[PDB]
Amino acid sequence: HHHHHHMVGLIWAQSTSGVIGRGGDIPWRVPEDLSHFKRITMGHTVVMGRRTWDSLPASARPLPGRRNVVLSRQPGFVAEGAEVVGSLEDALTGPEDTWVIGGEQIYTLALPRAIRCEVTEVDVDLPRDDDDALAPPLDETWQGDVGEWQVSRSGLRYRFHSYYR
Ligand SMILES: NC(=O)c1ccc[n+]([C@@H]2O[C@H](COP(=O)([O-])OP(=O)(O)OC[C@H]3O[C@@H](n4cnc5c(N)ncnc54)[C@H](OP(=O)(O)O)[C@@H]3O)[C@@H](O)[C@H]2O)c1
Ligand SMILES: CCc1nc(N)nc(N)c1OCCCOc1ccccc1CCC(=O)O
Repeated sequence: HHHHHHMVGLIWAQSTSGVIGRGGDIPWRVPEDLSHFKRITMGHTVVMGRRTWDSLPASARPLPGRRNVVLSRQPGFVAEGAEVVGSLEDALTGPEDTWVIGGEQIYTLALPRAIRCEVTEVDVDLPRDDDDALAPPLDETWQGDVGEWQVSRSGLRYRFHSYYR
């Protein structure tokens, strides 16, 4: 069951070790995760920190088919094709389904408001570094399921987790 009144969800991909980002990029190749990310977010509102906006390739700025919302404390930051807001509150003003798409700073900020998480886990040798962007923890309030391990065209093992509360 999926709730549809001010539903806030978080969607991320992470290594088993908990890394979501390094040096400004997502440090692995899983094309099936791009497919999975689009499948969930397409047509919905997407919320993202300024760093994540910067990390997008110009060919996906803004993310097509989604209402793009960008969080920045910088007064007057321009995000062409996206709405820029200065608080988590202004970001989540819409009642339509809204997916927080990263990065770590925004996951940590939106997590008390979220009632769904869609997590890709990637089995990649990626020992965590203090400068990485890291995955948010999931406490015991979450119910959910975990898919089977699959193998990517890139050779990496991955699997999908889906949680809710
Ligand atoms: N694996 C995944 O699923 C995934 C998904 C998305 C991103 N990533 C990776 O994660 C990294 C980015 O994550 P990050 O945590 O470093 O950055 P981030 O969360 O994407 O963005 C950080 C920025 O958000 C703004 N911000 C934060 N809190 C705010 C608040 N309360 N009010 C207003 N604005 C606020 C600030 O922008 P200003 O400095 O402009 O003020 C801050 O610098 C990148 O390497 C990216 O590739 C991975
Ligand atoms: C696809 C990576 C990704 N995967 C999951 N499961 N959750 C995210 N929040 C996420 O990050 C979304 C922001 C970065 O997205 C991209 C990064 C590099 C190339 C293309 C895209 C997205 C393009 C699109 O979705 O249309």
